[PDB]
Amino acid sequence: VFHKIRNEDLIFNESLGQGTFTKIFKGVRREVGDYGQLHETEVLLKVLDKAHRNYSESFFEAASMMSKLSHKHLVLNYGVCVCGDENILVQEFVKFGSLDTYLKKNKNCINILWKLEVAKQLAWAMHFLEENTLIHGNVCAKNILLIREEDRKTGNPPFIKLSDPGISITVLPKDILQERIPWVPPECIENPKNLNLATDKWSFGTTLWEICSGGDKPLSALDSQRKLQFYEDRHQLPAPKWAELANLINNCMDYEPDHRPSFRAIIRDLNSLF
Ligand SMILES: *S(O)(O)Oc1cccc(C(=O)n2nc(Nc3ccc(S(N)(=O)=O)cc3)nc2N)c1
Repeated sequence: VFHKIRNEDLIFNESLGQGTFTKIFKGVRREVGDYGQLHETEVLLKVLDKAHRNYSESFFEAASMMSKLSHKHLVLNYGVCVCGDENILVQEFVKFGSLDTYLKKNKNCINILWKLEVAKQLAWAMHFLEENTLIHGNVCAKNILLIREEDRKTGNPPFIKLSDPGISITVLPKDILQERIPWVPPECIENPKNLNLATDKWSFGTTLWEICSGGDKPLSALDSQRKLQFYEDRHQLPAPKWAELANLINNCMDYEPDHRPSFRAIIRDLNSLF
């Protein structure tokens, strides 16, 4: 199901961070490309923790489901490595990394048309998954990767890709799900079996908030318990200073899952502004 990649062809380099029960490294893979030519291609290496090996089922399924579909806005997986005592995903290395760190580093420089253009690309990706009834389950700005920046010469827009969702929130512990508030929908915080395509409409709304809030994290100042009570009080995220998308955020973040707008209608609202 996954292309098998040789240990000897994978050189692990610098730590780039970590996700849920994973460590992330920038890497180097030696490979025969097209025409027989040998390449040294940089790769991203996602290693499942040596202590949480029980989650390997979901870990690789999440990369597997995305990999079965091919789309310009979904990150490419090259495969796994036959290491034995390790579980390593070999994924495409995106030049500029996660969108949330990028938005911090350019707070006072991303204008509204940049945020709009990134929102349309993400909504296009989500609509694609929706047509295929594939649930992502972890839509956030950390899982958005910037392939290219705005070519202020050609006025060329930024291009983004959506990374894999990682271990499902259906098997992950509550504490993890409660720290993922307000990306994890209230219904999944009440019962993780509520994971549905509507979950991705809620998380897209929270991502749109992050894209409009210069790398700021929603409910960061709130501890797990207070975040849990934010949902019990049916509260809504504060409107971003750049409030050109606050209505779409509130419409996508509807406490009633079946009232959440389709990605087709979201794209139409995104195209109506400007
Ligand atoms: S999550 O899994 O914690 O989010 C996450 C963390 C690290 C890497 C990735 C990821 O999927 N990915 N990142 C890159 N490229 C990249 C480029 C530059 C940096 S930086 N700012 O630290 O210099 C980081 C990462 N490519 C991929 N596939 C997800």
